[PDB]
Amino acid sequence: MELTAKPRTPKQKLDESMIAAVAYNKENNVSFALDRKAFDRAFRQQSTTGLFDITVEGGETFPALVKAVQMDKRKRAPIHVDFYMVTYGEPVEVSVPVHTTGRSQGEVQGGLVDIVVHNLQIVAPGPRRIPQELVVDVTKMNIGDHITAGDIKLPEGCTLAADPELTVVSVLPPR
Amino acid sequence: RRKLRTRRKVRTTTAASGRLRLSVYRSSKHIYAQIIDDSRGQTLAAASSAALKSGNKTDTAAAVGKALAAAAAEKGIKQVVFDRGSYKYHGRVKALADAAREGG
Amino acid sequence: AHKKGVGSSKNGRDSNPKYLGVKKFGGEVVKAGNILVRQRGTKFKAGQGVGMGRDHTLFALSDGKVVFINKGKGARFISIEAAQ
Amino acid sequence: QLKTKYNDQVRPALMQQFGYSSVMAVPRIEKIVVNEGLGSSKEDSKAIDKAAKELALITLQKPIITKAKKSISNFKLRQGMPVGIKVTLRGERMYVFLEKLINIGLPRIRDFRGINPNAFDGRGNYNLGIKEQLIFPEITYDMVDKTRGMDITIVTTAKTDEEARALLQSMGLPFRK
Amino acid sequence: KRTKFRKQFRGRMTGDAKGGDYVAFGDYGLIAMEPAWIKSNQIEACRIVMSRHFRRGGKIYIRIFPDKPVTKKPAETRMGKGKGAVEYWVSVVKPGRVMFEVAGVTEEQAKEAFRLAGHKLPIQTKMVKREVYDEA
RNA sequence: CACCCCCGUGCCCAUAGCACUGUGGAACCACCCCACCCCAUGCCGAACUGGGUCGUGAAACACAGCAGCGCCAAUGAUACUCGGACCGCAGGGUCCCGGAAAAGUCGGUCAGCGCGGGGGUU
RNA sequence: UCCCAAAAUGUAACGGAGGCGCCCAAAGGUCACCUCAAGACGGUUGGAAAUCGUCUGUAGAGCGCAAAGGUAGAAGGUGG
Ligand SMILES: [Mg+2]
Ligand SMILES: [Mg+2]
Ligand SMILES: [Mg+2]
Repeated sequence: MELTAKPRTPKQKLDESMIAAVAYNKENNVSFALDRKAFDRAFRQQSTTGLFDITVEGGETFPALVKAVQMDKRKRAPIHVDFYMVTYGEPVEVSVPVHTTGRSQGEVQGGLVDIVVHNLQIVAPGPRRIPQELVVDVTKMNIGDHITAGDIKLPEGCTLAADPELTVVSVLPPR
Repeated sequence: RRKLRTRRKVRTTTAASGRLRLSVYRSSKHIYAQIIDDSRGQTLAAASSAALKSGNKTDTAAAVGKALAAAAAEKGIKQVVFDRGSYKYHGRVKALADAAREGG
Repeated sequence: AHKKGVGSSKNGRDSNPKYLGVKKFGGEVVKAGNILVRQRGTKFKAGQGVGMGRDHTLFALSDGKVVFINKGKGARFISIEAAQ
Repeated sequence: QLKTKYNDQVRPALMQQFGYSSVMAVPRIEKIVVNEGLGSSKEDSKAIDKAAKELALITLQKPIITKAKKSISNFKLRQGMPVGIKVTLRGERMYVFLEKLINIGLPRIRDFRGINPNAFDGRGNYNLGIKEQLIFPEITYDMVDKTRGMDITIVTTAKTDEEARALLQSMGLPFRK
Repeated sequence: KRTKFRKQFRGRMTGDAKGGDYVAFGDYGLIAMEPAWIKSNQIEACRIVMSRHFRRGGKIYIRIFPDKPVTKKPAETRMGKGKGAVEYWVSVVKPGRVMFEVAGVTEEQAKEAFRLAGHKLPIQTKMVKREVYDEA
C-alpha cells in the first residue's frame, strides 16, 4: 500500500479512485490518503488482524493494523479507514473470527449448527504473531449444543477478552 | 448525617451576609472556634483549646469562647455569625457561644 | 336524556397562551428591579446579587452588570458584578 | 449478670479459637429486636394493645407501631396504617431480655429441640423467627387476652457468618444437631 | 408486524439509513436502496415467500419491525379531525438498510430467497455478504 | 512554602468517584466506657447529649499503591447546516462555499489550589 | 400542560394527548430533625407485594390533583 498525500483537502482523489485513512499509536498521528483499489484488494484478506507495509511517499516503511473502516451506505463502497500502527510487544486487543470445521453431529442429525457470535475479540493478542482467524470444532455438537469462548482452544498466549460462558456457536434445530 | 453540617452551613449565607462566621469542631474535645472571612478562604482569628487545656476539654468550654471573643480584639471584629455544625447548639457548644457571645 | 357519554371523548380543542425564558442576557447592565429570568423550577439558581421571585423568577436587588455561570449544567447562576 | 463470660468465654476463646488483631475487631452483638407485624388479618383496635402491653413486659420496652408503608396492594392494604410493631434492644435491655431467652425463652419451649444452622444475613448477622408467644418467662395466658407470636433480630458486628455462629452460640444458643 | 401497545398516531419525513449495519445474524443479507414505507403486510409477503424456498433451518432474519401507525379516509367527508388509527402499520426503511439476511443456505439457495422476496417490495434491493466489521 | 504529617474550613464542585490492597496510633481522630439527671430517640442515650480512661486502629477516617469499572476524551473521516446554484412527476436527492456534530478510536487521569490551628525533625 | 412551534419570544388547523372551575388550619409562618423507589440473602400468622433485619441504592421515589420544569445541602418525611 503506497499512500502518498495526506492534506486536509481530499479533492485530488475523491474523484480519483483513492480511499482516505489515518494511522497512529500515541506517538505520531500522521495524516493519510492511500489508493482505493489497492486497499480495496488489500484489507480483504488481512482484515483486522493483518498488518501491512506503509511506505508513505518519501520512503519511510511503517507497520500498522486495521482499526476502524467506515464505508458508504447506499453503496457497500468504503470511504474512510483507521490504521493502528503495530507496536512490537502489545498492540492492544483484537477482533478474531469464529470458524467451524468438520461435519457436525447435528447437521446430518436433523438440525443446523449456528454461529451466535461471528468475529470475537480477545484480550491481548501479542504483536508479531496475531491470529488472522480461529478454527473451531462443531462435530461433537448435537441437538442444541452451545460452544462458548471458554471452550475454543487458544493460540498459545492470547487471552479471551470475551466472557467465556458466552455462546460462540450452537447447533440450531430444524424448522 | 453530613446533611446536618451542609444544611447548617448552607443556610448560613456567605457574602450576601457580609458578616463573618465562627465554626466549631466540638464533636471531639478538640474544638476549634475558627473565624473565617466570607470570600477569601482565610481565617481571621480562632480560639480553640489546643494549647493545653489544664485538664478540661468539654469543660474548657466557655474557655475557648472567651479565648476567642477577646481574641478577635487583636483584629477588631464587631459582627460575626455562628456556623455550628451537626452540634445542636447545646451546652458544650453554647459554651463557646455565650462565653464569646459576651466576651467579644 | 339518552344513555351515552355527555361529551365526545378524544378532543383537541384549546391550549394555553404561555411565556417564560430569559429576560436579561450575559453582560447587560441590569438595574435595581430588572427581571432577568422567567423559569419554572430552578433552571437558573439565584446567583450573587440576584433576588429570586416566587415563581423562580429572578431579579436584581442592586444595579451593575449581569453575569452567567453554569457549572457542569444542573446548577446555573446569574450574578451581578456591578460596575462602579 | 453477664458480659464477662461474654468477652471471656467468647472474646478470649475467640482469639483462643481464632486470632484477632484486637478485641475491637471481634464479633459482638449490636441489637436484638421484636417485630410485631400482627393486625391486618386482625384489625382489632383492641388486639393491637395485647402486643405492646405484652412485648413491653417481656422485652421491657414500649414498642412502636410500624404502620403500613402506605402500601395499598390489591388485597387488604392502604395508607400508613398500624400494622406491625417494632422493639429494638441494645446493650443492657438487650442482654437483660436476651439472657431470658438463652436461659428460659427457648429452653422453656414445648416441642423445642434447638435452632436452624444454615447461614442467614451473610452479613455475619443472624435471624430468629419465633412464633407462639406461649413459652415466655413473662407471658401469662392466665392474665392476657388471646395468644400470639413474634420475630427477633440478631444484629452482630460479625463480619462473617462463620465468626457469627460461634459468638452466637458461646454467648448462649442451642443448635439442633 | 404490529406493535403491542403505544401512543396512537404520527407524522412523515426523510433522510438516508442510520442504523442498518450489515452482517449480523447471518452470512447473506438484503438491503433496500430507496426511501420507503414498508407495510407490515408487505413483510409477511416476504417472510412467507422466503420460507417456502427454504424447508427448515429458518435462518431468516427480519430486522425491520413496523414502529409506525398510518391513517385513512373514513369514506370521504373532511369535516372532523385526524383519522383511521388503524389503516395499517408501517416500518420506514431507508437506503442502505437491512430488512433481510438469511444465513446457512447455499449462496444460491439465498439468491432466490430474496429475488422473490424482492418482487413484492415497493423498492429496489440488492443482496450482500461480508467484510462487515464495525461494532461487535 | 525550612521538611513532614495531622485537625478544622474553602475554592473547585468524578480526568477530583468506586472498588481491590497495604500504611497509621496512643500527636490528632474514631471506635470505646458510664451516663441519674441537662437535652434526647414517635421503641431504643443506636442518633441527638452530658462526663471520661484503658484498649484498639480492627470499624470510621487520613494516607499511599493501583486503573477491573466508572469520569474525561482526541485526530481523521463523517451527520447536519448559513450561503450560493441545481436535479427528480414525486418520495427524495446533488454541486461549489464557510460552519460543523453526535457515537466511536488514539490516549487521559484515581486532582489540583488556598486559610488557619495542632503536634513532630532526641 | 405537553407536541405541533421550524434549539429567543411568538405562531394556525372541526391537528396529536390530558387536566381545572378545587383542595389545605394547617397541605400555611418559623424553628429543629429524618430521607426515598427498588432488589438480593435471612426471617413469625406470613409466604406474590406487604411487617423486621442486613447489604446495594444521586434517587430509578416523593411532591393533595394534569403535565412539564424543578427538587435530597429538599420543594420530600415528623415535631414545637
Ligand atoms: Mg458561505
Ligand atoms: Mg442550500
Ligand atoms: Mg462541506
